[PDB]
This record gives sequence, C-alpha cells and structure tokens, in this order.
Amino acid sequence: ALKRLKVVAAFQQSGNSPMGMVLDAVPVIPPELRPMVQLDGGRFATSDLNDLYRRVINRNNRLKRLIDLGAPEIIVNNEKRMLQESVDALFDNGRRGRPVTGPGNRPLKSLSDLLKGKQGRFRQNLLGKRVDYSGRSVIVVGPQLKL
Amino acid sequence: NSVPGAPNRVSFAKLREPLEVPGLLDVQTDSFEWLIGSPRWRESAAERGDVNPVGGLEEVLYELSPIEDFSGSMSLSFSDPRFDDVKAPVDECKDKDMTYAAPLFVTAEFINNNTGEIKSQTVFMGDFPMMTEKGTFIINGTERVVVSQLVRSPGVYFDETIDKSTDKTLHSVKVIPSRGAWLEFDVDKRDTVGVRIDRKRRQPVTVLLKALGWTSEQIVERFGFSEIMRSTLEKDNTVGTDEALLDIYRKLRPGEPPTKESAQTLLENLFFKEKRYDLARVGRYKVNKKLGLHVGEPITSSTLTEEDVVATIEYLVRLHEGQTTMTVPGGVEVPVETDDIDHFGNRRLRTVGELIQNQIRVGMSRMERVVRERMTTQDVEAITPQTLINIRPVVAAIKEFFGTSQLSQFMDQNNPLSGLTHKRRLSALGPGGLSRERAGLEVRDVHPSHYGRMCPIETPEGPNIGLIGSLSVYARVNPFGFIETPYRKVVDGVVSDEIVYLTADEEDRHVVAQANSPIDADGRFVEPRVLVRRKAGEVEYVPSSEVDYMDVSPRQMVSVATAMIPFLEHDDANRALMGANMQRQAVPLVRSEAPLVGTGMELRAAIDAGDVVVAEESGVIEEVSADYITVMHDNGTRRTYRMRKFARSNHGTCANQCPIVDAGDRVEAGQVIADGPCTDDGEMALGKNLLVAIMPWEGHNYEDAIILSNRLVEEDVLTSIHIEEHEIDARDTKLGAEEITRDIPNISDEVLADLDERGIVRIGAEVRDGDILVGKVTPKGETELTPEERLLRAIFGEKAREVRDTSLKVPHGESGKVIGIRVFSREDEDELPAGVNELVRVYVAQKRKISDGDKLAGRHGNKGVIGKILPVEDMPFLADGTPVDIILNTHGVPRRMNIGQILETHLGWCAHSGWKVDAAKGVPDWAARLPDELLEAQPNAIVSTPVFDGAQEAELQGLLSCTLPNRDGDVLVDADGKAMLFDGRSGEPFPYPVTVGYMYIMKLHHLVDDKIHARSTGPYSMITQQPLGGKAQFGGQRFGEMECWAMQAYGAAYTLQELLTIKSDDTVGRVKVYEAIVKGENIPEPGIPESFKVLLKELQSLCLNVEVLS
Amino acid sequence: EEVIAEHPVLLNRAPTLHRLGIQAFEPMLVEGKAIQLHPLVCEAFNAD
Amino acid sequence: GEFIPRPVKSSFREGLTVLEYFINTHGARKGLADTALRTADSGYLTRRL
Amino acid sequence: WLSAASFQETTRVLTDAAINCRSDKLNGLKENVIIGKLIPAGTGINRYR
Amino acid sequence: GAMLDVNFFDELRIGLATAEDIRQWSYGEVKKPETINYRTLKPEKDGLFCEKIFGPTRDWECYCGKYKRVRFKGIICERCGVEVTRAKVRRERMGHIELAAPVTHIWYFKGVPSRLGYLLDLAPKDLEKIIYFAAYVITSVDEEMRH
RNA sequence: CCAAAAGAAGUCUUUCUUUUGGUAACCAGGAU
DNA sequence: GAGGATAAAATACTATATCCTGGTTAAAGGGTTTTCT
DNA sequence: AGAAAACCCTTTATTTGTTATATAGTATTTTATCCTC
Ligand SMILES: [Zn+2]
Repeated sequence: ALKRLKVVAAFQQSGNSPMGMVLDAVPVIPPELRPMVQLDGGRFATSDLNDLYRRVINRNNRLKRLIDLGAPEIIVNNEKRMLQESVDALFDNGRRGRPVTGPGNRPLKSLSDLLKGKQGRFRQNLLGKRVDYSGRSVIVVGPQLKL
Repeated sequence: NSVPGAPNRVSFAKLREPLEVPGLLDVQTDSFEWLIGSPRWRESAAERGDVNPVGGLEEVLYELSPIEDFSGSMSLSFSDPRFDDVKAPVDECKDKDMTYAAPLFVTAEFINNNTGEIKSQTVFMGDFPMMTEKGTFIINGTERVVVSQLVRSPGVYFDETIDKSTDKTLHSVKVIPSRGAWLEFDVDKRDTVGVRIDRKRRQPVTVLLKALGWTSEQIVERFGFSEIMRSTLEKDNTVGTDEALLDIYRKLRPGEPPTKESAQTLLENLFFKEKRYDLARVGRYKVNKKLGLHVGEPITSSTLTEEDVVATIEYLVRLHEGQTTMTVPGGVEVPVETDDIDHFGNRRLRTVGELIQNQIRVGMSRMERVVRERMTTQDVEAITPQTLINIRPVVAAIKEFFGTSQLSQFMDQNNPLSGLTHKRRLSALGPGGLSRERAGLEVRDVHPSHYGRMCPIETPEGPNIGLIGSLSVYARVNPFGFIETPYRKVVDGVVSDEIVYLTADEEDRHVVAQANSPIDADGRFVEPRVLVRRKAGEVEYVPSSEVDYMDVSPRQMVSVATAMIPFLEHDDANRALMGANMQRQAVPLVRSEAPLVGTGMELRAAIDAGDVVVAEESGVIEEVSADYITVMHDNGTRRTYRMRKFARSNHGTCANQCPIVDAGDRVEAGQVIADGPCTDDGEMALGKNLLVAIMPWEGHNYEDAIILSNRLVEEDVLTSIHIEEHEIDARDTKLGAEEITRDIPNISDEVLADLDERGIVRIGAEVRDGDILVGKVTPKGETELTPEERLLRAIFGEKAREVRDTSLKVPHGESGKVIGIRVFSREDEDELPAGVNELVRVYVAQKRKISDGDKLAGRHGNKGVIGKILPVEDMPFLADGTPVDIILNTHGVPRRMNIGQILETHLGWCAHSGWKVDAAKGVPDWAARLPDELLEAQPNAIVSTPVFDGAQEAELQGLLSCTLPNRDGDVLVDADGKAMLFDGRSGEPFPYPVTVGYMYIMKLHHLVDDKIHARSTGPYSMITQQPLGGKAQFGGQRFGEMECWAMQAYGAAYTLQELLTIKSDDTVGRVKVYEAIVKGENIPEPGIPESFKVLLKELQSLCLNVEVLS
Repeated sequence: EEVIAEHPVLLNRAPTLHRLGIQAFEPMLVEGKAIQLHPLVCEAFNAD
Repeated sequence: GEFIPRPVKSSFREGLTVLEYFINTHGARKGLADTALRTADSGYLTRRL
Repeated sequence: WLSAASFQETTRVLTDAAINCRSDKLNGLKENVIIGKLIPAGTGINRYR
Repeated sequence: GAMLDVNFFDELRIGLATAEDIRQWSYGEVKKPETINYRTLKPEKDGLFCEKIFGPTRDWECYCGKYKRVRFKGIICERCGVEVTRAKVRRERMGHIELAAPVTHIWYFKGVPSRLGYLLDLAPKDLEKIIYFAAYVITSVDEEMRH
C-alpha cells in the first residue's frame, strides 16, 4: 500500500487525469530534426526515425482500411496488436521483445535513445558543446617565457 | 648467419642454440592449408597425425551430409571439395580492387530411396578468398589480416567457492560444450547435489539419474560412499522413472501438457542427439582426459553419454568428500582436483582456419535448412541436386566474415615490423570471447603457464592491456589449438639434442631447467643445484639429477618485437613494454641505416615479414634498374622481379623497394635481392644512429623533452615521405548521367588551369587545400514541368543542362605533389561496382622533415617530443670540433629503471670508434670468455648482443678502456665513458665530463603537422546548430562537462555563458558578434541555445507536455 | 602582433580534474607548430 | 599477491636472468592494469561528487 | 527534474516527473547552464552583476 | 507563458499530454507513408515531409510556384495550401497521426515499477496479456440486477 | 556568407545594381 | 489439514574518464511493368 | 500477344520454436516452506 499510494496520490493531488497513459493520437517530430540529405549519386541518408514513423503509418492505414471493409474480430485484433507493437518500437525500441532492426541487423534508434546515456541529448549537447575560436596542438617547453 | 648473403654482424653470445627460429608466419599459413586441405598439410599430418587426415571443408561437408526428410524417402550428400586456379594474380587483384579468391566446386549426389535413381552434379559453391604467401587476404583491393582468438576450451570444469552464511566449501561443475546446452551440478549450503539443465532452477541429481533409467537401488549401489547422495535420494520425493521424466519436462517445457514419448525423446535430443549438441574433438578429448574414460579408442563421436554424466557426478561428490584420486570402472584413475580456467592447458587458440570453418558451418546450416524445406514443396522426379541448393547464404556468410568482424582487420603497414607483429597476435576479445569493458584483472595477468607461449612484455598499454598478446618465437599450435614449446630433454644428467614439444600440462608434470645453465661441453651441468620450474610455476633449487628438460635457448619467452631490444634484462618490464610497442610505430625514412648495436633478430624478422625481394632460385644477375631485376638461372630460364616504387601503405607511408645487387653479381637461393621500406641490406632498420649527450641543457630537455641538432634537418636524416589517396566515381542514378568533365558551372578559368583536357589534374602539379582534383557534375534534379521551359525542351529541343558540381577537392590541411592518377572506366570493360560508370584515384605525396613537437623514441621506452632544434654552432662539441646530434636529460634515466640505454650508448661508442684488445702478453682476464674475432674491430663495426645472452659489464668496461683514436692520436672518451665538452653557446668548457656515445633513435608516426588545428568560424551541424568536429571539415574544440565545472569553480559566469551560447549554437548571436567585432562595436547579449529547443521538441514528441512559464 | 597584445587566451588540458586545469595566459608569436608552455605550470596541468 | 620466496637476487646493473625477469613481470603487469582501470573510477566518483 | 534527468536514469526521472507534474524553478548551476543563463555564483549574482 | 522564448523564463513545467494537446500542437495530419519524390526531389503531399503541414522548403516559395516574392507573407496559397513564409519553420512545426485504435504508452506500462499496474492494481504479467490481446478483462459488472 | 554572368563609373581593376547557384549513425584503431 | 507470513531466488534495471582519425551505409524474394519480338 | 529483363514493395515471422564469458548494486516480484490455528 505504501508503494501503491505514491502514484495514486500523485494522480489525486493534481488536476491532471490518468487518461494520458492511453494514446489516441501520436505526435510527429519536425522534419528538420529527422532529416534525409542528398548524398551524391542519388543516395539518401535517412534519420532512422522515418522508418519507425513509416511502420506506424503503414500499420495504422491497414487497420483503418480493414475496419471499414468489414472483417472478423480475429483479424482486426491481430492488426490492432501489431499497431500496438509499432508504437512501442517508435517510443522505446527493444524494451519489450526483439528490437526492430534495419540494414545489417542493427537496431533502430527510437525516441528514448535520443535522451539516454553519454550519447544522449543532455550530456552530449546541453552540458558540453563544441565551440568557435578554438584550436589545439602539441605542447613543448617554454623556458624563456614569463609565468 | 644462415642466410647466403647476410652482413657480418659479430655476436657476444656465449651459448649455442640447438634449434633454429621457426618460420615466423607458420601459424597463419599452416592453419589455412589445413582448411583447404593442401597436399603439404597432408604430408605434415602424415608424419604425425596419419590416423585421421581431414581438412576443415571436408569435416563440414561430412558433418552436414546426408540431408534427409522425415519420411526418409530421399537424401542429399556432399563430397570432394575442389578448388580451381585463382582468378587473377595478387598484383592485379590489389591494383584493380578485386578480391583474391578461387572457385570452389563440390559433388552433390541426390538419391531417391524408393526408386534408386541417383543424380550427381558438380555444384559451384562460390568464390573462396585465398591466403597469399605472406599470411594476408586481399578483400576488395585492401590487404587484411585475420587474428587468432584465445577462447576457453570446451570440457568439464570443477571449482570451489566458499559460503558466507555457513563458511563451508561449495563445489560445482560446469559442462560447457561447443554449440550445445549447459548443465551444472553443484552442492548447496544444505548437503544436496543439484542440477541445472539448460538454465532452470536446481533439481536433485536423483531426478536426472532416474530419468536416465536408474533405479533407486543402482544409485545407492554405486553412489553409496557419500552422505550427500543418500541425503538427496531420501528427500528425493520422486519414485518411478516416468515421474522424473515428467518433472524434467515441467522444468524445461513451459506450459505444455507433459507426456511419456515427448519427455523420453526431448531429454535424449538435448544432450545425446548430436544435431543439437556437439563437443568437437577438443571437447571430447578434454572430457576423456579429465575423467580418464577412453584412453585407447580414437575420438569419433562428439555427443555426451551416460557414462560421462555419472562419472562427472561421482567426481564432484568425491571432490567434495576431500578425496585425492578416483578410478572409474573401465578407465584409468585420475587426480581429483579443481580447475584453473586461465591455464594455457584450458585456453585454446582459434586460428584463421577455425574461424572460417565456423562461418562456413553456419552458412551451410542455413543452406541445409533451405534445402530440406524445399525438398517438400517440389514434386519428385523433377528434383535435381541443382534445384535444391541455394548458394547465396554461404557466400553471404563469407562476405560478412571478411568485411565485418573484430578479428578480420586491416593489415598494419606502418612499417614492416608492424605487419609481422599483427600476424602473430592473440586477441582474447571477439565474437565468442570476453569484452574490453567487462574484463576483470584476473584475466589480464601473466599466468606462469605463459612461459614460452605468450610474451609477457609486448601488450597494449591502454584499456586493452592483458587482453591482446603475441606469440613467442619458438611456439607452435598443435592440432587441437593448444600452444607448444620445444624443450631439450636431459637423460640421466646428459643434456641431449632431442627436441620435444610440450603443451602446458605435460610441462606441468615434469621439471624444467633454464637455458643459461653451465653446460660443461659434454651436456653436463657444472654444479648439482640449478634453478628450475616446478609444478605450479614454483622456482626452486633441485639437485641436477631430477631435471627432465631444459629450454632450447633464452629468448624463448619473448616475441619478435621484444627480441630486438638490446640489453633487455637491464630494463624494467614497464619500460620494455613501451619500447616494444613503440617500435611498430616508427615511420620509414627516405634512407635507412642499420643499428650499430643490434641483437641478431633483425635479419630474420626482415626476411620473414616479406617486404624484401628474395631470390627464388640461384643464378646470375643480367639486368638491374630502379624498376626491376632480371636473374638468369643456371638452366636456361630467366626471371624478372618487378619493384614497388613509391607505393602507399594502409597507413599512408612510402613503400619503396630498391635493388642491392649489381649487373654481374651471382645470387643464391633465399638471398635478399632488393631492400624494402625499413631495411638496410636485408636487416630491419627503423631509425638512425645519433651521437648523444646525457646532460641537462638550459631547461629545454625538461620533463621528457628533447633537443636536436640542425644538422639532422639540413642533411635529411629524419625525413620521411607520406602519401595520400583520394577517390571519386561517376554513378548512373535514376536521373542518370553523372559526368567527369572540365565544364563545371560557376567556376572560372584560373581555378581550371591545373586540370587536363578531360577533368583530372595533371601529374606533377602542386596543390593546396580547396583545389579541385577531379572535375565532376551531376544532374541538378528538380525535373520540373514549367510550361514554356517544358514545351521548349520537348519539341523545340531546349536542353536540360541541369548540373550541380560535386567535384573532388583536396580537404583541409593537405597539399603536396600529384605523383599518380589511376582512372577506371566502363568503356574498357573494367570490373566496377554495380551502377558505377567511372572511377578515378589521385595520389598526393608530401616530404616531411623533423620539427619541434614531433615524437622520437629509443628501443628502451625513452620517448619524448622534440623541444628545440638548435643551430649546429651552439651545441656541446667534442675536443675535435664534433657537435652532438641529440641531448637527453639525466633525470629521466635513474628513476625509470631503463639503464639499458646507457649501456647501449657505451657499446655504440665502442662500435663507432672501433677497438683492439691488446693480447701482447696473454689475453686479459675480462676478455677470457669473450669470443674470438671480438678482440679487435674496425671503425663503424656492427655487433649484436642477444636479448638475454649479450655483453657483460666487465666486457663493456674492458672494451671502453681500449678504443681507437680518431684521426690524430686523441682519445675523446675515457675509460668511464665520459667526454669533456665545450659550451658552443658561451665557449667555456663544461666543468665535469659528460656521457657521450651513439644511440639508435626512431621517428614515431605522431607528427605535429597532423595535430595542429584552429578555427574562427566554419561549418555547423544540421539537427543541432553547433560546430562540426574534426580537422578535415573544420570543427571546434569540445568544451565538455569537466571544463564547465572548472569555470564554475573559478566563478567566471560570463565566460561560461558566452562559450555555450554565442560560440556554439546561438544562431543570431553568432552573426551579431561577428558583425560587432568587425565593426568595432560592443559584443551583444546572448540569446537561447538551439539545442534546448531541440530538446523541448523531442520531449514533446515523447508525448510530454513541456511548457515554459512566466 | 599589435592585436594580440594584452588579450588573454585560455589553455586547457584534458582531463580537467580540478580548477587549475584551465588557466589564462598572454599569447606571443613563436616559430613552429607546437604550443610553448611555461615549465612551472606542468604540476597544475599535470602535463609532461 | 603473496611473495615469491625465491627471491630475485640480481640488480638491473648486473642484469636479471630469464626466470627472475618472468617473476618480476608477474607484478609489473598487475601494477599497470591497476592504473588502467582506476583512471575511470576516479572520474565517475568525481562526477557523482 | 531537469538536473536529475541530466544526471542519471533519464527515462525514470522523466516519467515520474510527468506523473507528478513537477515544476522547475531554475535556481541551480546546471539548470542555468542548460538553458543558457548566467549561473547564480561568482560574478553572476545580483550583488556583483 | 512564452511560446518562442525570449529568456523571460520563471519556471519549466512537465506533465502528461492528452490527445487534445497533441492535436492542438499539430499543424496537420500525416496520413501517407511517403517521404520524397526521388525524381523531382520535392516532398510528397500528406507524407512525412509535406510542405503544407511542416512549412516551405524554400524561403517564400510555395509548392505550386504561384508565389515566390517576399512581399507575399502570412498568406496561404489557395491552390497548394502551403503557407508562404521562411523555411526555418520546419524546425518548429509538428504533425500528428490519428490512430484507428487506442494505444498505451510503454513508459507507464513496462518501466519497473509498472505505474499502470499500481494505478489499477494489476500484476504486470497479466497486464501484458490484456494490452497485447492475449486475454479478456471484465471492465464492468451489474451487482444488483445480478442478485 | 561565397561563386558565376550582365550593366554603369573610375582606376587600368575597385565600388553600385539585377539573375542563378548554393549531414549523421555504427564498427574499428590509436594517444595522454 | 489449511492458510498466512516470512526467507529465498529470481528477474529487471542502472552505471563504468577525456580526446583524435578511418572505413561503410542492405539483401532477397515476390509481383509487376515495360519493351522487344 | 507473349516472353524477358528491369522496377516497386516488404521485411529480417516469431512456433505445439535457430543463441550461454561480468560484476556490483538495488529493487520488485514470485515461490516454497515453515509456523500457527
Ligand atoms: Zn502556391
């Protein structure tokens, strides 16, 4: 009861509702933050979020078309389960089951991966940055210099 | 010494070695010819393992075949692997970016078991990359090396772990197979013997024993000597074999209805049906040896057996009981003891052949899966062996191995020694081995079983220390993957010349003496007491009658790179590790010089690395030139050797080869006929001999810094050539028609002057950063139907002329001459990657002199960057006017325990000046055991001090006392080895004598010109608007977390705020501050970084309502 | 040489374990490609 | 970590023999690995503090 | 929640902060560094600024 | 509070977002799994890079080419629907995907401790059954009509 | 912020105007 | 004999210094479309 | 009008099943067994 009461009190005190746990719409990140750029030779470099968004869109369109067309409950539930699994991969790839893999059998970088670890947004970009008006070289001894 | 034209390098060695150093590239080459099954390996195994000669491919094809369906009405079998000749020579493959490989054919036979109609065919199995005669592979033009992997052998391992709660010994056993399922038996704090099949909760051993068909009477009959087993049986609670099977099924099969047939079959499938469980031959051998089951029968079969399991359980319970030895019915007795998993008797080597065999094995498993699935979806009598086989997974596995792996690496070609060191490397990290971030300190240690098998010195200095090692000089790998070392057996106190190779366990049983022991010219030790190595590596003093073996020589525990350090035993291991590791970073120089004081390993290491040209057959030289040598053999035939001139290596160094023979000389087989990058007449020459002083000088050689003479720059002593490679290709594209041409949009003619008539720059033209090397334009895309333009294009005929110049420009911080241009083309039916029309490659070369900040080094780990380069007039000079070349600080020598450099300096002076021991009336006592023809030497004599048997201190002192005058009868260096120097800057003599001599120093590949970088403003990133990173783009230096803590500690808030806003990612602040600076105004106030807004958008994309309040 | 007069420059060595891993000096031009450092700051920077 | 009871009896001026050099490397490499692995723990502790 | 999210366990800190609807007052050194404002220490406090 | 931020911050608030906020941030609805037309190299419509949803790819240039001049501003072309403005807006504008079935957020289901399994008092093992269509759940019962 | 083309003035080569054109993640290897 | 409460074990998640450079970026199969004969 | 060689899409499926070098720390669910009524 002590463990349970933490979340129940959290949802009780605030005006916010717990219904935000179950999603009915998904937001899409602006294109400039998931860019595809023209590499020479008619080759593009996707941002690896476009694949995860495309899977969600494909599954959602298929389920949407299978409902209006009429179908048994088995098939509709199967499509819903796969749609549920697609959004899980979009938000956190590999937290439940086998990670969705791209070319070369390498797991894709989900939204949660952009924030965690030494290579996340925080530590990599907010707390430490690359800067202008800088340089580096090898140091030697300067016995003739003043302090 | 045993090379037909080697230089005369006189040695100080007192001992004589019975055994010659083996071929130093035998590991790779003898591991690959076993894989392909060459006749050479067949003969080698015949004079050894004639009982069962089979290659790796034949083993894979025998374990795979036959492939049968469930009904058993048809089968497919493979046999007789066969290779054709290589598709092209080595040089063509390297030049044209082709993989060096040979076709592979197998004979597949299909049999229908109800019609008897047999159908055989020759099936092409792909192109198989082949190893060259130097131990390398050539994949996609580049030269690669497969590294040998140190793994844990499969077998049974017993270990004891104390218990915290009860302070009781808790023994255990792990049966680790090759590609199978584990099962562990253990004794818990309560006296019971458990089991963990596969990876489940503990169950009593009685359950497994009953499931194997053992009555409660037989168990208590054989396992009746222990209280633990009776206690477990009594509290078993399980009666009847079927009940035990059902319980095991419950534990292993989750949520399935237990039955009798399924439980009966699955247990035997997991461990006894050999399709899901293998031990290999090494695992079977190890299990039989540890338990002593089948000493006589040959190893055929790789599955477990009930005998093995019951023997393992009995061994475990008797080990817990505190027994000493155990005999198993039907097998000889064995000692009952726990195992050490870091013992080189338990660690085996997966060589280059084993790894490729494993990859072929997984490929064949996939192929057979496809074959047996396809055997049921095709109608019979239309099936032919060619319609079942799908070769694509097999060739895919090979590509994956040779392109993507931690053991298949780019050959190290910094200098010739680097590649030889790379080919003799044993790395414990790979797929199937431990990890750099998850390795403790007990696996990084030097176990006493490494003696003679893995060098304890040469290992990486970083976080890889202990996880990567190198093979010793005399070691070889036996058929099971265990390393061996030759030993000279002594029979009844007589040191014989019978060499026997012993692996770590046999070396454990016996008692081994030392190589540098006093043999009395008749194979008899002078005294009875000699240092030896006892069972657990213990060193003691045994009377010289128990000794069984002796080392074939000193220098048996060292590797190739560590055997080239003179006076190694005078240097502590810490600095010798660095001295060995820094010899493979030396860069080839324009002209090479062999050391005055070497060790005798240079010639062998130079001839075995393969960078020299060696006469294949004896004969007389007919024509010599800088490009080739033509030899006329004794019988009609002639051979022309072509040379590599100014060729780039994998690391951007020069790879010259120049002849060392004249037009009339006669050469012999195996004689060096042309030098290489870092060779001087066939011997390794990594550095130069410099005259050195060991004084502190005005604080410029302060804290490991160095002072150089300006003569070394004027006379090009430490100059090197560095070559660069630039590539571009023309590709079709969906729009089509990429073109290499001079007609580039928006480019003037002044920046199109060096280009020749069809794009590429001209050979000989010097370039700077930003210059165009290959002119190229691609379609601008944006194919747009604008009415007037499109109607003009269609019928009127207006051309597209959509172009976007993607030209090849020389990147930032690069320049030099253009030495070569290699252009490929589809018009000449050259083999290019699919979709590519043209491919051009441009080589740019620089010549770099030595300068302040460049890194130098000796062979004893005395590194340091160059602090100053003084003019030749202000340097300490000898009484005859000779300036010193280098000045080293005194404070670094005595504290680091590398006194070998001082002795090298003394012997280098003696060798440079030349000596003569005066045997006017009797040889001096210090020169009594000195070899003959060392009593006198000419100036600039080359000598050698082997690594552990060289020049004594008394001999060095005596040689210093007698050394020749220079031109007039003036001896500049006295008996102590010190000279009186003059101060070339003030003029007065230094008050006390200084140590002078000749040291052999190397130029390391850590030059400043690649290290210096600066930036005011430049390119920025895309997602976040921060500056890029790296010199080749431009990039800024990183201001990390620690540097932010430092500035917060100082209290400087404004410096920190500007560094993170208007220097990194404040998109308007950047332009405003630049404008303010150039216009002389005040720097404005920062805004908000862009990375924070990117963070907010990502948080919102994760369905979080992040909002900033006011 | 006139512009760089009395304009401090920040020098830093990694890892910056403590505060004195960053210090400000007054630049002067030298021949070469290596930064010249005073001998009496190496203990603070921990720079051999 | 327990002492070898031999012990090494030569100085580096005289030169160690093969066995003495081996048993000395035993502890030399332990010392090197210690530093190699503490260099990261120090930084992690400083980051938490 | 910003400083704790940037320290360790970003996902857990973010999910429980979202569930509690936490509000950040931006009073620390790290929180002002992240958003690009003058740290409240040394030369950045009101007495001297 | 602030929207585009001028550094007058007093607080930073985090909280759960509902569907009404997700489709309030949105500038459009992504409903086609297309990214870019490889030939014309221009973003497709209703895709992941649509210019009507996320904004112009070129400064003051609509999709159909009717408007190309700075003088036009803040107006939406009546033909292509692309709003004539600066291309920098593609770093700021979000879309959304309208799912055909409700989907849970994996952060509040998987992460230990499970927070949905504390809010509802359900063990994670059987909550995974409910949300992945592996069992039914009784959501309501009439307990007097029953009697 | 740069390149190319055209027009005007002067200088014998700069200024003004118009148009077009304008990166990441993995794995590996090193250094202190 | 049955139920509950407490040890036990078993899984689940989290962390492990800084900096630099170099090589690659999908295959494979099904169905279809378009051009050539 | 039919055949062959080049596009466009999908997906790495997830069984009554193709995957075994870390340790150290804490926290949360089983679970097994013991104690009580
Ligand atoms: Zn428009």
